[PDB]
Amino acid sequence: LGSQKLTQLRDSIRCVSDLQIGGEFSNTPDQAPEHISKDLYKSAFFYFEGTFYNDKRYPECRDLSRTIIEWSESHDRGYGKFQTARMEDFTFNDLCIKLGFPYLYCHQGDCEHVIVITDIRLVHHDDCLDRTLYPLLIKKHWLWTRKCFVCKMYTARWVTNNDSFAPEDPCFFCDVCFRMLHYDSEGNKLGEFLAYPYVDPGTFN
DNA sequence: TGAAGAGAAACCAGAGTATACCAGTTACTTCTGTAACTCAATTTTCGGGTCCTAGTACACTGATGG
Ligand SMILES: [Zn+2]
Ligand SMILES: [Zn+2]
Repeated sequence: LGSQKLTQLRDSIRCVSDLQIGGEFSNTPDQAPEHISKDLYKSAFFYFEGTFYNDKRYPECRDLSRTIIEWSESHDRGYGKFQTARMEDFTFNDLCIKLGFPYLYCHQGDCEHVIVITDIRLVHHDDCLDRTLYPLLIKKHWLWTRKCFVCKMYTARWVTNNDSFAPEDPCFFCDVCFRMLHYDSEGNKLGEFLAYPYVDPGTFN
């Protein structure tokens, strides 16, 4: 919605990089899940025609654009004259952009999404008229879902690297086939591996 | 009065002789690099598409059988 703050769209973009759980759970897979990456790395920024609207709303937020502006303040790199902003003092109605031109939305460190303002139109009477739901999803992609590599009946909850049982190197397992292949009777890892929790992108996105 | 050689008119291979190639080398040039601006021609390379054939997921259908 025009005249609707930025960070009203940043908080709406469903990306699975917000739901990834950190750390490795090989020794014991019953650990209290570390906070999803939505909570740990709260920083993000839009880039709209030479101005990094940074999400400095929270204290855990740090300037992701500082890296780029420093990297460009060095040796000339094509780019030049980068700006900054705060993304809570801005609405889409205050923004000076091109249509159909790719801009940036970086979040979770370097999960980059290419933003394209396809068109701008005055609101009609036959579309949604609310605001409580308006940065709303017109279309999404319906990605594929990874499955457990042992039995192809359930989706992958775990991804293991350097597994001394897996044929493939990154091997995805459901919970059942993971518990059954790597753990003797009480949680002592059998063999060697690095198991991480796997958020299926084709499910939470 | 034959004998042991004397003379005579044929072939026959071979040793110089005659060619017959077949290399063996002296000058005498161009062609490098660097520099520069010019302009057009040509190549390279380089990130990304592009089309195509072949599976793949996934919700639904359509029986099927116990
Ligand atoms: Zn993302
Ligand atoms: Zn499984």
